[PDB]
Amino acid sequence: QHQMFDPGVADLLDTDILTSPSKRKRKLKSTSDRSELEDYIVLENVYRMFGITFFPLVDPIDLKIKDASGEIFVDREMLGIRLEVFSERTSQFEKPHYVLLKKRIKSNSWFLFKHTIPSFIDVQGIFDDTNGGLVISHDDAYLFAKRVFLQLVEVQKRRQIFKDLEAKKIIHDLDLDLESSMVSFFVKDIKVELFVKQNEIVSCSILDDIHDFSQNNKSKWEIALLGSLDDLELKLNHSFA
Amino acid sequence: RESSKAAILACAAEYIQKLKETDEANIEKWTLQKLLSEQNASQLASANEK
Amino acid sequence: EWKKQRKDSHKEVERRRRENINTAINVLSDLLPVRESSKAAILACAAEYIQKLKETDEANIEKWTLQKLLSEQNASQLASANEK
Amino acid sequence: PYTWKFLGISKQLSLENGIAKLNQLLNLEVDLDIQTIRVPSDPDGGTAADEYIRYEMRLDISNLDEGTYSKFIFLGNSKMEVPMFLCYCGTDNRNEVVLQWLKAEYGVIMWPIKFEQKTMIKLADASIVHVTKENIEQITWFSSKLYFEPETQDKNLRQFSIEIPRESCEGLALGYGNTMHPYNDAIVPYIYNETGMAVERLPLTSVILAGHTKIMRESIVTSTRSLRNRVLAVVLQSIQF
Amino acid sequence: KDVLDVYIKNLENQIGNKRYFLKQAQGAIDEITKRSLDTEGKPVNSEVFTELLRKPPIGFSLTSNFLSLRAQSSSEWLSLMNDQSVDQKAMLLLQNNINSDLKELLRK
Amino acid sequence: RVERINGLTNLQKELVTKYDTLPLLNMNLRLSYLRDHTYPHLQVSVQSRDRVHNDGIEVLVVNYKFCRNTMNPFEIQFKMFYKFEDSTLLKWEILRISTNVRLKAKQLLATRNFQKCLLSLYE
Amino acid sequence: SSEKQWERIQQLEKEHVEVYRELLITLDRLYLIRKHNHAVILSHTQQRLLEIRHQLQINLEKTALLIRLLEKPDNTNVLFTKLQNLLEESNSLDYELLQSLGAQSSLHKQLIESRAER
Amino acid sequence: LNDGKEEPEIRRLRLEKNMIKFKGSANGVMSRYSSLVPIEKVGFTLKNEINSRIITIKLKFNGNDIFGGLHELCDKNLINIDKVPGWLAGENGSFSGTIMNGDFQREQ
DNA sequence: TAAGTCACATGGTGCCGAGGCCGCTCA
DNA sequence: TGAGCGGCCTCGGCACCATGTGACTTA
Repeated sequence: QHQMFDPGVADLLDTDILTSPSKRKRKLKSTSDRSELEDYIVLENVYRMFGITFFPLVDPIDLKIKDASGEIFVDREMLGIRLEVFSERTSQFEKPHYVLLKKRIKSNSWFLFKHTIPSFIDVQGIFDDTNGGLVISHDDAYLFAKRVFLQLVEVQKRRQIFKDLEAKKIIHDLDLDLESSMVSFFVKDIKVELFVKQNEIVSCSILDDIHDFSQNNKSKWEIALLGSLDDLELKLNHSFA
Repeated sequence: RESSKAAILACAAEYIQKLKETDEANIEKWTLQKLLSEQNASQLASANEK
Repeated sequence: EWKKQRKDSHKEVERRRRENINTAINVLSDLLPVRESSKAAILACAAEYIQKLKETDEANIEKWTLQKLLSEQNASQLASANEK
Repeated sequence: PYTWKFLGISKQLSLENGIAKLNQLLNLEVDLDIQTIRVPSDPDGGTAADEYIRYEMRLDISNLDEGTYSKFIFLGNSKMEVPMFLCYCGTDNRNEVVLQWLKAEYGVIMWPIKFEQKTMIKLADASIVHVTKENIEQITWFSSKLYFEPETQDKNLRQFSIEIPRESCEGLALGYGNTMHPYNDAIVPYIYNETGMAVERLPLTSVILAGHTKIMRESIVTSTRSLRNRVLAVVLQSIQF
Repeated sequence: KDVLDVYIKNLENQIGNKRYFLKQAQGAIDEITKRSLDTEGKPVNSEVFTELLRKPPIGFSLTSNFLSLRAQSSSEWLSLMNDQSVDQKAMLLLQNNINSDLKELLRK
Repeated sequence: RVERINGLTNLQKELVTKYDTLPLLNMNLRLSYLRDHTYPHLQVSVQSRDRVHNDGIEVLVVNYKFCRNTMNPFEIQFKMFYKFEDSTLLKWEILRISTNVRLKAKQLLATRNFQKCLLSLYE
Repeated sequence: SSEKQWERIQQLEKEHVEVYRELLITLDRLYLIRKHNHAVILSHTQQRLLEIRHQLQINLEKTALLIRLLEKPDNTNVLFTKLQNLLEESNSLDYELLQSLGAQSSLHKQLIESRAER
Repeated sequence: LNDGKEEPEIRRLRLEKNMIKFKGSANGVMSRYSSLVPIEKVGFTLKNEINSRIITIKLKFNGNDIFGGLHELCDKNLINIDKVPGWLAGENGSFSGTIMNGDFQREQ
């Protein structure tokens, strides 16, 4: 036994810390609380599997003390939402888009403070369209969140369909813009370029000209190629053979 | 119309504030009158419902 | 000098006048809806806002007359329906 | 636009005697003026030993600009560690002859005066309080402009200014209360509370009062032909040991 | 880097144990101070201090910190002392020159 | 003073040591948000998060009980297979559907991308 | 990230030696007070011997697990290489100290004779 | 405003605090003061209402990187990082505007 | 005659493209 | 040793507010 202390002073010194680590750990600050936090994290991931979630947020500037006893209260309440779209092609969750709403000081209504959504999705116009401008309840915030998450779903689904068309080797090398709307690809050598709106092709253009290729059949193909994206894939694989 | 530009700008500010105050007063008075008319219409509509 | 002291006093008077003009411009910009920087922009926006407030007052007068007509029509029609 | 260069003096030199030697050396009569001012007339600024001795030496030839109007202002108090400083405007080459004569006649040690940040704030406080012939003090409000030139790596932030209008300055002063040092008590704490900047720590190169004066770290330039008593007094307490 | 991390954990464990022993020791000494109303210190018996003199990874920490800041302090002592010494050489060159000047002035 | 904050930190203690723009780590507050504000009237429940650590795959079974119509709420039960690192959903299957929503959910769940399925069921 | 580890273990060892020294001092004064009633007015000649026994315990422990690590050269642990780095920087500057001290003392003698001459 | 050789662990934490406030990340988006986008000129016009008086403060900036320089000034304890507002910290960067009621609206 | 309003003409701060020399700088 | 890019930097033209003084009016 390593008796570190003199016997004259070991009586008033608590030596039991070295024997029991639990005594030290309870004299600093468990495993059941770890279990409940563990289940809480799993449940939060289950909720975030939905795609549209609300998370609490505090701006550090809006932290002030009430000076009664030192209770730090948030001055302007914030609300941040995240939009996790599920990319089925990679079977992965894409990186979240965060929209943060702060309360107006004088009107008690959320306003579009910060957002991480690109400019081809008019998040300010969607937010102003939600409940005719001002939003108060969490229902209006969720409605704005759903309205912009539908745009995220639209761009991700369109990019997924075109990337799957590339992966099946049906079309040759293609170019995608940021929202996957203005595209161009080769089926055999014909440069088919498309302007596509939400899950529906509204414009088509066949560009490459072959001496055997005609123009009335080209116009008929352009009219036939319009419609839905799945219909475009089916009819393009049909006309390929 | 004033002579000095400072008085012109001060009277412009006072005119803007007076226009805002008159608009607010007219809105409040018309809101009260519309509330009275809506109360009468609602009570007669409840009588029609019965 | 006497004339130098007179020039200094007139200089101070002109400086006070210019500061009063700038203060009035800043007050008028504080009453403005949208925030402007230059003096000419502040004056043009103030003229536009005064004309807009005049149009708003006339439009509100017309709107109130139309609202009174609608309320009179609704009251008379509801009374007629009650009698019927 | 009369720049005042400031120099301290190691001894309390008496100017009403021996100035005839300067008149003989310069071949011209100077207009020495003697005044006994009491600058901290406010009760909170001191009620005893407030008297100063103000000398206004003037190389008077003609009055058209500072080429013949390089004034000299001396201030002194015998109850201080350092008893005297001078400040002189203009750009005449006779001024350094006057300084050399002052040294070689009185045996004084003269060094240039540099103002700190709090010294510059106190000087901006002093340069608005104006004494009236009715023996009252008037605070004339000027639209100040604090002007900084920080030194950062890669010259990231070369300079930045803080412009404060006149009516905002008097609004801050009235918000703080009845005080006779507006910049040090109301303006600077408001700047620190709002923007987080401690301007007594930041490198402050000049504060500019529009139409009246713009003091710098080494010089004070004033539109007014003279320098008021409060500025001279604050400079005198600035160089104390 | 895992061995460095676990040794960091071991040394912070030892530091926390020593902080515990400090806290208990100072609580005991403060309790004895409270129970002793005598403000004036009693003269210490030599025999008690004699009996104290007969009775009783730390040293790695001791030698590491000691040698490291010892080398650092010696290096900066060279810096300051060499600046002071070259200042002394310059001052002595000037002083010997003006000493020769005053000697010549005395002779003349 | 240096303080360590975790998922079980008090709200006041978190606001004491808040100088970043990251979301609050008070996990009770996070789940209170998730339960009361973004998805009210939904009694979610997880009961088995067992793992096959040899493959590094997590098996999760959750029950979604959409209790907005409290008289006859319809409930569903999923089974997810995680990847637990380089997160890929290799397989998901529907363990049990309540019979009063079974046909509409049978037409909806035939397609993949179960995030759309959960959002569509809640909507 | 190794430099972060060395910096971290540096302030940890600084706090370690500080807390051990003050812990030893508090333990010995606790023994002194618990054997006595309130005898805390011990003279300088006794506090110095307390400091002496502290110093010899410190350097005895340093040598004691200096025996433990330097007896068999493993040449694989990085603490071993830390010991040779610390030693080779400790013993490097020893001669230059006395050389500079002697040179500056000769300078001081030159100051003395120049002052006497002046 | 009241306050030397502070502990190197908590000094690293306050450096990390300034880094977080001015660049968003603890390690930054990666000398080290260089922001994601250097900004040359910004001018903010902060307006408050102190007892029914509109009090405007016009802060103008100039340099090669405004917010990197402000971060360096915050590291030198010249600007309080606990009181530096959002718009000064680099939020809505390269936009100059008026801060009324705590909300930043850009100029036109 | 002291004070005020006025446009007027000059002072001045900030800004930027052009271009030059410098300042290493590297083969 | 020799070409060579980059921060510096000043010229100066432009843009805008700032400014001091005479002319003129008010009391």
